[PDB]
Amino acid sequence: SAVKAARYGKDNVRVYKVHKDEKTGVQTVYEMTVCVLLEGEIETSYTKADNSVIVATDSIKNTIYITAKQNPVTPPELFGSILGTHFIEKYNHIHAAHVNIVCHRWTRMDIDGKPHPHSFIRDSEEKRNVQVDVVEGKGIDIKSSLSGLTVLKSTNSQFWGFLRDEYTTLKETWDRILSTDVDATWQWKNFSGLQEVRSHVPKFDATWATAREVTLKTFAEDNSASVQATMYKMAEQILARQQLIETVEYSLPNKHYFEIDLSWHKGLQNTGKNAEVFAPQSDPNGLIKCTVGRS
Amino acid sequence: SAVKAARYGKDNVRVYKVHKDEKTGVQTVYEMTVCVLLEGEIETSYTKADNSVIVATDSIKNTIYITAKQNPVTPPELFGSILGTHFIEKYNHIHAAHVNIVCHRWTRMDIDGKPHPHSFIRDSEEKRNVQVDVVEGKGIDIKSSLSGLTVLKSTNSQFWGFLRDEYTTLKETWDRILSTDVDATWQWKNFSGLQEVRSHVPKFDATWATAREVTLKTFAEDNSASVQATMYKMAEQILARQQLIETVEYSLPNKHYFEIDLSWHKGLQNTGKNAEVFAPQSDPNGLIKCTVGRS
Amino acid sequence: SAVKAARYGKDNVRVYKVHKDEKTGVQTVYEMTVCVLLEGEIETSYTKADNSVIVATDSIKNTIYITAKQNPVTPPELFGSILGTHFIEKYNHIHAAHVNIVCHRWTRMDIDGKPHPHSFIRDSEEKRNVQVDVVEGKGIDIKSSLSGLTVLKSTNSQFWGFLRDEYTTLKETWDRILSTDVDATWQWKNFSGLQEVRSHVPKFDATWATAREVTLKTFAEDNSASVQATMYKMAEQILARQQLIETVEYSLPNKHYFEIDLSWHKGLQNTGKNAEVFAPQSDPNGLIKCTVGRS
Amino acid sequence: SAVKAARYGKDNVRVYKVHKDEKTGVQTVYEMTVCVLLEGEIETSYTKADNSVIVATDSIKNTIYITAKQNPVTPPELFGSILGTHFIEKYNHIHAAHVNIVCHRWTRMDIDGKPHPHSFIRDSEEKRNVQVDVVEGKGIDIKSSLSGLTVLKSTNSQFWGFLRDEYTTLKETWDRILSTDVDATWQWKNFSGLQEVRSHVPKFDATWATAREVTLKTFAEDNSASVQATMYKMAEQILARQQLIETVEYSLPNKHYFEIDLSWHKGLQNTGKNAEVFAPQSDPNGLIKCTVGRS
Ligand code: NA
Ligand code: NA
Ligand code: NA
Ligand code: NA
Repeated sequence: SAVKAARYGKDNVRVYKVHKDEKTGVQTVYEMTVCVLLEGEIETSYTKADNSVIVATDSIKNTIYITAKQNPVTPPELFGSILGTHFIEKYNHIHAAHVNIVCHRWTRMDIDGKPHPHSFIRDSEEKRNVQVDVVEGKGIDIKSSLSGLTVLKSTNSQFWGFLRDEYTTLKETWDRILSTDVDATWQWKNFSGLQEVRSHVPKFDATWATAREVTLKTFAEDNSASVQATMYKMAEQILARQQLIETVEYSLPNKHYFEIDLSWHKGLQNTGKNAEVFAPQSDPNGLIKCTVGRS
Repeated sequence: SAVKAARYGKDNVRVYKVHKDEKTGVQTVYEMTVCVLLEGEIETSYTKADNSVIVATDSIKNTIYITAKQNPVTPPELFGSILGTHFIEKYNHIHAAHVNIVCHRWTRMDIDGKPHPHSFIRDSEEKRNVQVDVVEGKGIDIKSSLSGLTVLKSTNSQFWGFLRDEYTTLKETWDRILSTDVDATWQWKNFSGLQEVRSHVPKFDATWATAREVTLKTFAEDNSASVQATMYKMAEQILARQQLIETVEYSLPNKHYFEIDLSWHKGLQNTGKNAEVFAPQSDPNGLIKCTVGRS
Repeated sequence: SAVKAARYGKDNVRVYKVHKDEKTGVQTVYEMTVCVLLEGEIETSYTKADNSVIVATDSIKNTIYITAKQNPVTPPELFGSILGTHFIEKYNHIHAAHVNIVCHRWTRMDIDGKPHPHSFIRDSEEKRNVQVDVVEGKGIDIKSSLSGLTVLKSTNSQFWGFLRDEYTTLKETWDRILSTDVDATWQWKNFSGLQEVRSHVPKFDATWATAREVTLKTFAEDNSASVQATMYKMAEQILARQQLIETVEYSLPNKHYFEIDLSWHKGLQNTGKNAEVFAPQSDPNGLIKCTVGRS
Repeated sequence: SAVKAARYGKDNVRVYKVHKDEKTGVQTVYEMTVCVLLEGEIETSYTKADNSVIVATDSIKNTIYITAKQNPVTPPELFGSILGTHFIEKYNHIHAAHVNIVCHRWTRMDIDGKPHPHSFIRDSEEKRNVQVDVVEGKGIDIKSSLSGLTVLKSTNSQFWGFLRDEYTTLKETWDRILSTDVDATWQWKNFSGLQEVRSHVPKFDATWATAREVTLKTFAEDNSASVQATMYKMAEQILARQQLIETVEYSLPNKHYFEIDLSWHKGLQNTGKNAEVFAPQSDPNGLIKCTVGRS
């Protein structure tokens, strides 16, 4: 046998960082979960019990905290690039570092209509994520995303005109509920290294904001012909607004809300135009994906 | 042997309801998860395979949907009282109905600074709950709560002066992070039946709002001596602002954020006043509870 | 306002212990999650920021580990009684200790038909639990349980003869799938203190084994008239076999498996006696409970 | 813009199937969760609201149940190949089907030492999985796996000799706990179509059994130099025992169990050779991966 691929490191590293403005008293907090996986000339740790090539995963953990102490942790695209670059430069035999960061929300509280200097609320489990691949000789590849954005519209979704054959029982509809959990990813042009990532730092938060804005507005305003058609509209606009993005990926479940026929009970009318009470379905769910790039 | 207690019913009943304003086009959605458990003269279903006393749990499910079709589902205190009252009045041998409702957030979206008529976002997993116990001959007992409200303050928490003996290693501190997931419950005076619950309908949403407001403001503004002292302040104010509440209960985890000593690395200073990077601890956690009532 | 009830402590304390037999080389492992909550003359920590009455929850944590170091952690009824007794005896102002223990499975591996001296597998998420309430002047109250025991029978469950009215749509059946997750609790006679708990130590593992055995055999062999009737049979036998148990509680979900009518497709017959493919339902679910005691 | 990739279908489809032996009364049950995602000439559903190219995901659901009714659901490699082949043959414009199946355990109960004909227990959350990619013109690519296999050894794990620099604090050890959740995948040689998959049907269950056996025995018997070295041993043996496998992948977390220094308390000795009580760490965790193929 032979090792064909190998990577190893530390997962689920929870990190908090606070910034304290000494002049204003305003504090700002950041919280993330980090994974770093290394690749390189490490195959002998697998085949020959040669631990000399292993940067201990506990040391990877230490390095995450030390890097957060010495560097900004925002935007996460930059933090991840700094972290990944560290491993490939520090260790001659480590040739790639794969950095995944999940950013958790801590939104400043408004108390009596005024922003509080040190109190925060988690307004949802929506995450902002990055996957940063730092590869010696091949620059830095960054995928940015939002996930866990849960939305519902109560009308202005339709689904008709689909293929009908002997496997088909679904009725066409011209008015249904549409609910999903948005997973949206934008893939940046390859960067040649940390300097180039730094040169674009303002674009990371601005593109996250654009993606979020475009997602919500397109979902709210498109009288949707299908999940497929709505998500493509989202992706085309994000590409039109940031030319340093090469592709946009969406992965969207269709979380079904079924009508409930109550006509067996006292002739109760609860379908079609009279539909008021629905049964949300936990499973199964449609799953719709696409990757859109530039023509 | 003998049956000492017995209750049965349907759990995890997901329910959605939409209201459509025909004049304005504005739609409003509600989503909940409901459990109804019945008690009564049902012991022979257990001891003698006498299913004649069983209102099938599938029929309990049907009844939840039918009740939601015919009645408002908000505030949940009212919906639960209507539902529970139905079972004890409909069925001579059913003497208590226990109704648990978890309300899920669907907050109207703001698109370009304007509220959207039919699009909603789940801004957090925070829940609004009720437990309604409808007992023949004993009225309706309602416990209202909020849960899953996750908060953090980055300073203005302290913990010193606690008992110190041979089991103690914790250092006193005058400045620490405090983070918790708030579970707060207010217990109403017994209501004599559905009419009395209806007579107080506006107080249910207003008291939920007060509890939420008081929780957030007290957490943000109290320079906390302990979780115990902060939560008692919250409970006293809620009791002062709604005299139809008899008790307030809080259950608060202390989700620890540990300092990380980095001085072993190049003399890095990351403790005490220099503490910037912390390690959030998934477990264990302090757990602090109290029930406060009127003197 | 006034404090009506208060308890506090440390939750989610994960504990592992190993026993090493020096002569045979055989090692045995135990893993649990522990919660200890204390009550007593602690109200001033809530009302007057008097932390002097607080045994720090970090010290409660230390005490759990120290107690596990110095004492057997099996059976958990004993460990919990030792732990709870410690707090009420050590601290004059602490008058009750509430100890919850969840025991995780580590079953010795069989390698080539022979038991391995130090290798273990988690054969399921089934738990063995205890709730031990140590109350000064009132002895030690122990509730023992098993939970997470997931079972299915593919026939020899029936459900007919239930109440039928205008809310009823369920069809009677004489042959259905029955699947549940068993939560079974046995409540011991009050013990006067640790000596009495110690005097009964062999009965704790033996009664857990009986409960488990009786549950599985009754589920497998009863041609069930209803969940209610089957669970009552289980509880009566456990009471008959351990006279130091005062009550037995079961809480059983009915995890439904729905038939799928495929006759719309090429006249496929998949219902009734031809039922082969089913759709397991994640929600809703029946929930059936009872507490059985001695006549 | 342009669609670069697109796939869509139905996820989280829960399926149960029973086989009833008419002669012996013995019933056997199977339960899985299925995802089917289709690719093909479907881009106009995204770009032009052309739903005519969409095989509705509800119809994909129907097709899963119909296929389970008409075909064996075991081994899952075969079921998945039948299912995927159906879509690419039935629909001219569908050119790939991606089938993921998670198989849930239902192990026959032993009641009084004898196998029960229709009663089953879920002995763990360990899963058996397949990923089957049916691609027109390119055959059928199958990845088989086991996941969720949770194990612990209490000694005969070591970790020393690793790189030590200014980021390193971990102490070398010659005796530690090793615990992991095994995710192991074996990748079959490409099959030219369903006939070739059928020709190998006995090898699917036998190779799953070998992988499981080899994993457990290697974990139990290797005095492990590192997770890397132990997992490579597992993968080499599986490749040696099934020549129709091209690669083996392992993904193994190192779930840490930390020693607890109790010497601050009455000189208690709980480290090194005296280590008896440990604190299992929920996070972070090492994560070690490798893909092994043939030299
Ligand atoms: Na390098
Ligand atoms: Na009644
Ligand atoms: Na005491
Ligand atoms: Na095709």
